[PDB]
Amino acid sequence: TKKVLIVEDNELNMKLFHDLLEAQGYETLQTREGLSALSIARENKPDLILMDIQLPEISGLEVTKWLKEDDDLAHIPVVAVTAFAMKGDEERIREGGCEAYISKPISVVHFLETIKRLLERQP
Repeated sequence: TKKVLIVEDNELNMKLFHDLLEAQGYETLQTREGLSALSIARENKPDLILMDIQLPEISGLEVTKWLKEDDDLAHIPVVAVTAFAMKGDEERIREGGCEAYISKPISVVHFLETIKRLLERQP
């Protein structure tokens, strides 16, 4: 089954993301920290990574940079979850290597539409 790795420190947000993805038939891999996310990405090879940019210990953008600088993980689409989504933030996130972004408060339909598009489109 296709798997989504969720990197989120907030319990409530992690639960919302898990429930929404599970409902679409996807399996999930979960972690609260950036470094751990890299470990899971290499070992479990997720099909998509949902990364909260505002983690307590590190910027999600720095974790994304590590992901894109590793040719074993670079192909995995990264969807950013952020509290700041002004035009300027949108551009910084794109430059950072994120394939898409979800702003807070989360629009569930946009979230699902985005993840389904990236997970199911044929290469």
